[PDB]
Amino acid sequence: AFNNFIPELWSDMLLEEWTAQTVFANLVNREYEGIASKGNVVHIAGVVAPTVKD
Amino acid sequence: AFNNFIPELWSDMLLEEWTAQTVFANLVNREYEGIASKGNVVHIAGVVAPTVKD
Repeated sequence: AFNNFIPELWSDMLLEEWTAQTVFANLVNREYEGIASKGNVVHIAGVVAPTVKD
Repeated sequence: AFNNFIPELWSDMLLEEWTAQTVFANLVNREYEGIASKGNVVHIAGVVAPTVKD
């Protein structure tokens, strides 16, 4: 009967592309971001501990 | 002792170039800037004096 008055509909929402879960940026250290607001190298120094004497 | 923990620092101020003071724009006649706001040419016309006859 209704060849002309039953609509086809489009969802107003796009279906997201899946990709993969990202994890590594939460798992590594982020503390050097603050100093790194400028420049192109961060220099990171570590302590050589003083030795224990008898 | 410290090979890695002593920084090198960059000044946050650029040295602006020392450049010559510009003088000639204020020394020459500017009166045509009132007319010359519109076209690509100003015509300036001068009198030729009438000649004295014997």
